[PDB]
Amino acid sequence: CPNMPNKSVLLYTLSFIYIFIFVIGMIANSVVVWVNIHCYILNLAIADLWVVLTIPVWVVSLVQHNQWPMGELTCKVTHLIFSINLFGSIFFLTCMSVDRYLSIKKMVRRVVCILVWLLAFCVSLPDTYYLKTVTSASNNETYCRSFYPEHSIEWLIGMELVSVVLGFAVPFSIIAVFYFLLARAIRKIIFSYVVVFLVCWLPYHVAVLLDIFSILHYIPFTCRLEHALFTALHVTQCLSLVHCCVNPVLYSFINRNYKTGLTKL
Amino acid sequence: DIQMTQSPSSLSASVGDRVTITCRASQSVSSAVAWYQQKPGKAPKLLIYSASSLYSGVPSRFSGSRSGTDFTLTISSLQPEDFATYYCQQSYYYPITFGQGTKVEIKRTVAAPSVFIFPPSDSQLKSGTASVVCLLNNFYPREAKVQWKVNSQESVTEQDSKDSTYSLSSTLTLSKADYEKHKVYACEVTHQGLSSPVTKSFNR
Amino acid sequence: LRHQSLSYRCPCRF
Amino acid sequence: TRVFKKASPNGKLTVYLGKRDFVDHIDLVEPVDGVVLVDPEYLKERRVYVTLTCAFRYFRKDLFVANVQSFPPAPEDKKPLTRLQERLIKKLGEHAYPFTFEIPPNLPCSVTLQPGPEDTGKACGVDYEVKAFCAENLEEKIHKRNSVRLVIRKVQYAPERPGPQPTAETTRQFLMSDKPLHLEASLDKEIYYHGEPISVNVHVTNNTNKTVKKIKISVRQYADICLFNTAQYKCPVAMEEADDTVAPSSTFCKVYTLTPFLANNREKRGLALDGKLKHEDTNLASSTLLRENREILGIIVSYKVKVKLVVSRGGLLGDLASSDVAVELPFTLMHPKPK
Amino acid sequence: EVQLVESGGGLVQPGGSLRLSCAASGFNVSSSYIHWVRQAPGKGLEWVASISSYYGYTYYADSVKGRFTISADTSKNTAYLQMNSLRAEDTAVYYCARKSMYHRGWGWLSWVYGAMDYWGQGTLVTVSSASTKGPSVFPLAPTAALGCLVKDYFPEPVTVSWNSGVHTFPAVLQSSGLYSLSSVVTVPSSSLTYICNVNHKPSNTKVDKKVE
Ligand SMILES: CC(C)CCC[C@@H](C)[C@H]1CC[C@H]2[C@@H]3CC=C4C[C@@H](O)CC[C@]4(C)[C@H]3CC[C@]12C
Repeated sequence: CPNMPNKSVLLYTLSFIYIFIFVIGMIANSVVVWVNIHCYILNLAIADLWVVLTIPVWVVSLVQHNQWPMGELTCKVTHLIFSINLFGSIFFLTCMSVDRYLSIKKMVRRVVCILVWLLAFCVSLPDTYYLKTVTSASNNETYCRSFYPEHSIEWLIGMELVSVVLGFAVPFSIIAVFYFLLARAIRKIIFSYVVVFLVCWLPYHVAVLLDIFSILHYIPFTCRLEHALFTALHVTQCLSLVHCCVNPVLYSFINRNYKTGLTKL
Repeated sequence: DIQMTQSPSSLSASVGDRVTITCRASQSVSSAVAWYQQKPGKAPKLLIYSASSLYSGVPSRFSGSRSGTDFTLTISSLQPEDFATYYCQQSYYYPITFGQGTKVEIKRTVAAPSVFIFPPSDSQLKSGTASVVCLLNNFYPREAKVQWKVNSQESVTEQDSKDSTYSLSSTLTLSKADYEKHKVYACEVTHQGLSSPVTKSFNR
Repeated sequence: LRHQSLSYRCPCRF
Repeated sequence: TRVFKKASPNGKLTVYLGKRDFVDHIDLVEPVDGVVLVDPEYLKERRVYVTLTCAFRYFRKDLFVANVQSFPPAPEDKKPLTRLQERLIKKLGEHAYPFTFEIPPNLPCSVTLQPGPEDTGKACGVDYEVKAFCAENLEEKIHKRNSVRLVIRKVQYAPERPGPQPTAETTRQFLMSDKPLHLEASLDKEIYYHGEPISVNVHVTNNTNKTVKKIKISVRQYADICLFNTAQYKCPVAMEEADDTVAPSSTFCKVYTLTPFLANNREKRGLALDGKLKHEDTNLASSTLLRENREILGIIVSYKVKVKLVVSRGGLLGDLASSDVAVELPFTLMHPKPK
Repeated sequence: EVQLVESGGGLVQPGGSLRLSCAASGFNVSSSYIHWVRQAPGKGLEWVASISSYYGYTYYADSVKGRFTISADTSKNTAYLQMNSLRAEDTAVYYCARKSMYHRGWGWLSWVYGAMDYWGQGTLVTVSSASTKGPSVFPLAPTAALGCLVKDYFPEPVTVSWNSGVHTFPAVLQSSGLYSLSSVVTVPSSSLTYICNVNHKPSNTKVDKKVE
């Protein structure tokens, strides 16, 4: 397997894209957190703020050819926060869809959202549990990755199933159906919502799905396939993180955290 | 800082006399000058504001006018109640500043002061000092000078009601040991209404 | 949902 | 009556207004009317228009525009003149002509987001501006020196007739103790003024078994810049933390005071202040008064006093289950339209 | 109606401090400027301080640029002019005034600091390292004039009586620190008994003197 010729150029281009994304996010996420301090929307925004705050660490890691100079605790905390917040946002999208459907509760909201965060942290805990940093014996470079039990490295399949089965379809179906019903009842932003939530996240999961199919040796091994998958994955991830910024587009984004002579008659 | 060149320092006017008080702002004011009337003891009662606005309830006789940086307050028909000081006050800038005040006394015929000389009583000498007193009484206007011949404090009373006259008392305090050295003590008073100075003298 | 930077790409993972 | 005048940058066109702030009575927004004097010697563009533009700045997305044919008198346009404009024309002569606008109702009020201390950019928030420009056609480029701009404000004054006293009452039970915790808050009147004291009559009946550690009173400012998107954002403008405590099984009543004023509301940029002309100091955005009940494009302002009861935790659920209790009451923070 | 009540004035030695309180009623301290203006004995006005509560701004005169600490409380709707290190010159009859920040147009003309429409009564404030003392009375004998001299008294005021042509001279602060004054009367020499009675309340003292 030769080395990728234009890996550095693509990484730098997507790093500039990540810089734009991180600036815009930090802005519009710290802004939302400060300013709204709906309840579910508030929880979602608080969640997304952490992902955005962690974006710079991921950008730095990408800049060094996916080498993690920071310590093991840094990678653990960053990955745990990223996973927790991403899952929390994904789930609260469906939760808000359901709440909007029901409305057209005070004792409900608080317990419901605490339970949503409970699920968010629980589902994401196993990933961080086995995360560790190791230095390549030959490449002599540091990296951060998960180390599942040797006899059941089953764990990968289960985690992927949880990521995809729980991730995309479960929200998407309810969200699309409920917003179609809302459109039938009725404004235009409604359509935007649907498309956004699809286009933002529909790609990566599909790409993720393809990754699974490649891990199970269901496709012939070729360098061009690997290059295409690598190019698509990071672009899809950038489009996903763009969700952190476009979420506060259902509502305006206010950046609150930033000669005349007097003659007479 | 800014200064107002209010003038005259003091003018005497009769009932119905047209009084005029200038007030030359040392800088470019923008019609933000206010004028008061501080009767003795009481508090400044605002009269005019913005150099052209008559405050509510104030008599219409008061008139403020601007001539660039020369604000003039005019009392067309003076009345008895308007015998008090007046202070033009610029509010255009900070710190606020007032004029020098311009008392409006009463005008009458010029009458020379009556002079009295009071040798100190023996009581103070027993105490250990002496206070030679020269008194000017029933005189007008306040202009009157007094000198001592062989540390003097003067006090001019407020204008009397019946006659627009005044009284002044100059008392010079001396120690008995040093006081006794001089034998002849006298005070000489000169008033604009007096043809020549008048001197009253006495001996210890 | 480990970011692709943390994701390890090699023929074998187990 | 000082008529704010402004000649064109090269002294060729002069726009004279009558005022700079316009009262939004909800039912009718007073008209922006003025006059324009043109110098024939320097006047050869052959046509001039005066345009009133309402813009939201954040990226200067406009929200409204309306133009008047300043010169020559449009043959189709024939409307009665206003007192200000006709008197000013009589003052000047026959080489000047009027322009009278009519703002459409249900538009954003002159709300400015507070400028940053360490910033010099143009103020955000909606704003109205009259721009007069000579041009044969609107497509013709508008040179800066051959055009003038003059800012104005559309703003609202406090409602006249007082409304009902906002009294908010609430109850909170718990699994451990079936006894209810009753809470009540009120306010002395229905509409407050900027920098006026606000009385919060926090009454409690805490028959429960937990402990009350503190009490919080706030005047949270709810500003919603409702574009086609329906937003709503929060910014506290006053707060009192009274350490008054009601231990288990205690009945309470106390009046607290809170005066929202700009003195301590400077470091926090972006707070909805009133419309500014250049930079003069202004007060907290007067509460918006939406008609009836469309969500008007632009900024809307509201205020809610949010009484709170910091209740202790513990027991079967320990500190896991938060026992926070609160009650909010909407009021109005506008300016006393002077006599 | 608008009313400012001034309080907190009295004898204080040089280097001491007082705290004038200007309780505001009929208007909110937040929506106006509150000024303090001191007029010294036998002198004109002298602006001292000014404050805007809503915007929390303060302006001070040159003579008190640091020694006075004006502030306000909206809860009690009052202004508080602290006066630290009151020096001898500070002896004056202080006044509390204000300017309604309400423009005749829309809300506030925040850039006028205009004429101080409403003035509080204003209380005396004294600065003198002199302990309370009663007066001393001395006679003065020769139309013939006569009088009685009341010297070395403190603090203000002092009362005098006889048993027409009776005049009193405003007390003049002696270099020592106490005050002094006198009264006189003129009577024809043909009729030349007249008793001068001097009283002082701050010390609850009285004296009678005979002149002839
Ligand atoms: C920090 C920076 C990057 C943020 C910039 C955000 C900009 C691009 C946002 C803020 C408000 C947004 C607008 C809000 C509402 C609408 C109406 C909708 O029917 C079409 C999109 C449109 C017109 C949006 C376009 C994008 C927009 C202008």
